[PDB]
Amino acid sequence: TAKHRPSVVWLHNAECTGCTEAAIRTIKPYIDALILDTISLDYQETIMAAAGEAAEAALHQALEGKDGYYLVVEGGLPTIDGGQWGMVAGHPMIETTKKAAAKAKGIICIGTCSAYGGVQKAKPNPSQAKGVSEALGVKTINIPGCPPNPINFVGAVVHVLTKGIPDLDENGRPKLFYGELVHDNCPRLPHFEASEFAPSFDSEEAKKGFCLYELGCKGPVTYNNCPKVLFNQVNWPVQAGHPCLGCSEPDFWDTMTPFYEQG
Amino acid sequence: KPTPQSTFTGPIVVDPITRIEGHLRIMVEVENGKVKDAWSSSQLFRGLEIILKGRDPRDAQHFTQRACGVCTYVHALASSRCVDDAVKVSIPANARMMRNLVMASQYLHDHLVHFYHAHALDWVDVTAALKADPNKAAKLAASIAPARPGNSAKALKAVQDKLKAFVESGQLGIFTNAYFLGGHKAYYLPPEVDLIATAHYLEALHMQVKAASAMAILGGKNPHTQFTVVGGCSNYQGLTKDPLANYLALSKEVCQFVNECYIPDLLAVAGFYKDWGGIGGTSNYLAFGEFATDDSSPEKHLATSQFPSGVITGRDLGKVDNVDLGAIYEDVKYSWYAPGGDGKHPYDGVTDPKYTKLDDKDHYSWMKAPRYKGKAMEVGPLARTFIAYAKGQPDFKKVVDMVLGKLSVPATALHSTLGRTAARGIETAIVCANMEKWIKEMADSGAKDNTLCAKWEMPEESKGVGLADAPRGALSHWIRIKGKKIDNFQLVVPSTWNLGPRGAQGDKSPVEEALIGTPIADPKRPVEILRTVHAFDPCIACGVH
Ligand SMILES: *S(=O)(=O)N1CCOCC1
Ligand code: SF4
Ligand code: SF4
Ligand code: FCO
Ligand code: F3S
Ligand SMILES: [Mg+2]
Ligand SMILES: [S]
Repeated sequence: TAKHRPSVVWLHNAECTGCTEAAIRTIKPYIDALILDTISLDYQETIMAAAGEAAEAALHQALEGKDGYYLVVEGGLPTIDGGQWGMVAGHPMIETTKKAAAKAKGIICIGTCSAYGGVQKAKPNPSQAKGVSEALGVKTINIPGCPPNPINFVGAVVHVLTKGIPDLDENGRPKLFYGELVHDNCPRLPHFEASEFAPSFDSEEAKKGFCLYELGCKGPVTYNNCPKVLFNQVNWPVQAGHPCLGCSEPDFWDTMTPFYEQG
Repeated sequence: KPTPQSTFTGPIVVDPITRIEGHLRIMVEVENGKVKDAWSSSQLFRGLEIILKGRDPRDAQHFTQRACGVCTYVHALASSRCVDDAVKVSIPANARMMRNLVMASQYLHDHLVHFYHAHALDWVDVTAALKADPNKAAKLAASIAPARPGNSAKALKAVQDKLKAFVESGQLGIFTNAYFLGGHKAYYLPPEVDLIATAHYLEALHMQVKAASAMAILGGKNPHTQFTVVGGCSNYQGLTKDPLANYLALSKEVCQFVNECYIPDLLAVAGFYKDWGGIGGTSNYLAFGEFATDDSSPEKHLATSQFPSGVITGRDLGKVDNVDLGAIYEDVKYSWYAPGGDGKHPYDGVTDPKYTKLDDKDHYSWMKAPRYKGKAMEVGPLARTFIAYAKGQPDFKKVVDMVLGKLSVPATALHSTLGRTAARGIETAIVCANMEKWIKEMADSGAKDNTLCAKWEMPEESKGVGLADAPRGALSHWIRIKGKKIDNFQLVVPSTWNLGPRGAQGDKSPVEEALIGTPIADPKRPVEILRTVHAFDPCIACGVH
């Protein structure tokens, strides 16, 4: 029988691989079911068997597939010195991503780095790292956060494959996951409203679970679904007593710092 | 019984090295089927040390954690230890306990995924699993591991059927162009062992979700934890009964998988590849230790780490030397940095990027070359294992001897790619054996004391160092504070030690040395290069930062 699951090519540029790691924390479905039954994951450096020229051949076979493919991009694009500070198989990352983007059925940027540039773009940006859209002038479906919840990434992939392009906000993020502020769903909101704040991490107020706004919490300016869905089915940063860093916002490394202040 | 080896003479380049973190190009020269020279060429620079200059020292841990999301947490921990040292704060006992448990959880998650999802495909021919008799495989599994339903013939057959449907679909996905397709002389396992390992590879994808959920009870989330602050931790809930009960339950499930699947699979694989106990060795080992009972200073960390610190040189297990933090430096001679940067202790670190060209053997990596008293040092599970074994650490003596007896090999056989792989499993079993004790310690401490963050003040000018032994080895972060801001922040990371380039004297790094003598059965499918490189568990985002 002639069979085909939609081809996904996943590229790693200037990244920490935390987005790949987040993706494999999915439980609806688990990652094995996704790659056995739903997609054909045709290039993925972190987990693929082929290496070297065999891996590069697998990439080319996927990019030339007659059925087309979806492109997932993890990491920013380092552009300084002709793109040479980030290379795979002797090719600048920006060159390979440009080529893959040009024929992709759709482009999903997993993480703040591919969506907006991320940690390596933070001032003074030694490698002149750029987000994918910033570098290439192409529209992308952005699944940001550092890393995003697998619920948001796998949810977006499944949506793209079964329903179409989900409604995106002005930062390219699906409203399904990014339509609400972290703060608006935070269980510490009743403390915030009552101006009940922890003045320090050692304080009795912190022990009592008071709001973390005075300690820098960016929940009020950050669009994500963290308190609603949790991470790892168990926790999220504020529940663990720590302020939100704003990690799903563009350029947060520069716009949300200092992290323990309200700048 | 001879190790397969071609007569190939010529160059081999493997780029990308897949099934590692980050971007690595390996070049080797081969003569008569054995590697005679090697280069470890890291292919991405980000420049986190540069980015940190002038920033708030409190922010460092959030940036440096993004050095890597495979070894998530560990850089937040090293940065936190570093700033704690710089501000001269001693964290409360509960914060030491919580930080060290989150490290333990990370070791379990990271080593399980490494063995199955990164390394196993170098030893296991997945397609050969389709040829196995599942009843024979179940009988074998019953002889080499505890009884478990996932090892039943019915369960193994269900795995075979899934894999058969996938292979016959025409879309091989992550197995496209695998080195084992069509058969490969360097792959030794019986089909039944391939099937058992492949079944466990799939189970491990589910079990690593549980290992990450355990870690997140204390860490806030995984990847990229968010529970550490200057002076300790923020997670008061993680000191309490129900969360710690759930953390114990999840950790027990994970450890059951370590003991039932990881260790028996590792020993089965090792038994068939005993020749690999004579390939891939190095001679010098460094650890800063981890799981300390006193983390009030870097010196106390070194002295009181339950996985002890130390230095071994020349394979001499009769002597372990104390770590001198003043003796660490990094070279850049063979790296993509400006001339003039050799011999820098990390408090005097300089990160001045200067690219030349691909395969310039005078400058071939974005990693610096860390050296210790003039020598390259291997770091990671094998370093920790030899240091602990040499010192008579009782858990390492027990578990190492178990493995030596099962395989009928001496401790010296561990100076090898097989040994490096075995050590990773050994220490995973030992972390498992200690989880209940460490959890009870923190549960009893958290029940009587909710001090989790100490008070502190930012100094105008100071310096400090944070040490950790992360899953890949000796990690250190080094800060100079001036004007209450970061004046210099230098990371020296385990994959920097293991996979950096040559040092100022032209001396090969541990992976470059380990690659000398590698046999190559088929130069078009050089799985033997991957076996050794993967055994070091490389992380290039870590190594370069
Ligand atoms: S803060 O600037 O006080 N914060 C309050 C409410 O929403 C966003 C900003
Ligand atoms: S978005 Fe964050 S977690 Fe993902 S690759 Fe970038 S630094 Fe890593
Ligand atoms: S802790 Fe943060 S997200 Fe929660 S109520 Fe306070 S400011 Fe909002
Ligand atoms: N373990 C780990 Fe990552 C590396 N190398 C760090 O530190
Ligand atoms: S730091 Fe990021 S993971 Fe959620 S809680 Fe804040 S958006
Ligand atoms: Mg460094
Ligand atoms: S495809």
